[PDB]
Amino acid sequence: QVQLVESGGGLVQAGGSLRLSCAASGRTFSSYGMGWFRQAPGKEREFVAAIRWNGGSTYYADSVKGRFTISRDNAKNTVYLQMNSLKPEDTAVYYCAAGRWDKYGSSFQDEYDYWGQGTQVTVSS
Amino acid sequence: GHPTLKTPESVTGTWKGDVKIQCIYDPLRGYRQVLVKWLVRHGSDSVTIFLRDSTGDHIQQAKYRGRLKVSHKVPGDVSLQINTLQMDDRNHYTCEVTWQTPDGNQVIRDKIIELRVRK
Repeated sequence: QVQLVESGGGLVQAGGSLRLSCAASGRTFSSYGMGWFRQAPGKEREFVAAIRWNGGSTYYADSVKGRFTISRDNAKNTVYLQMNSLKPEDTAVYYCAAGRWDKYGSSFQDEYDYWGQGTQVTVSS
Repeated sequence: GHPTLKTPESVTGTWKGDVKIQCIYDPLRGYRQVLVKWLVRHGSDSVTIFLRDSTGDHIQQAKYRGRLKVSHKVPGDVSLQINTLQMDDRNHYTCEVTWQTPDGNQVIRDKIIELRVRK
């Protein structure tokens, strides 16, 4: 099992950069694809990025392709989200998630069993 | 997509005994099963060890020949059984099912199960 704790959220200027972290407890990390999701005010939670158990195979939403990267420390059982060229429309709560998918379904919320509290990111105009 | 794949997080089998790795789902209207794959982890990727398609079952390695049986009577049960477990069978196994929708398009989903081998 996995308990997920986000961190690194906060205030940031438009055009700015911010790196989110997510600590995953448990000892079966290598069975889990990891993912980042976000939910803005008055809107349904949406996919941002994900990374396979191998720590190198990544997946991105079209809205952050070219701007964001996702990475993963398999020894520390952590994942990170590097954000760049942030816009006001990226303002949301960002969630770390884990699921036992391998290659497929990483963009769908229903493929993740475990979710973090989420952390707030606000991008000022 | 899709019907939900139900799997355990881990399974433990006995050395030279047999084990069944559960991969089961409730069939859904609008999702026709067209492919079933079992894969094992090798380094930074996964490799197909078993394929079931329209021509039946295919074990993609002689080492697995006679050792691999995937359920095929109860619908939506594509569980993997390994006969006579080797210590080298300790691995991360992946169950992968492809459904076809009325569109003709295809939805692939998968699950990872750790296999432990004791004795």
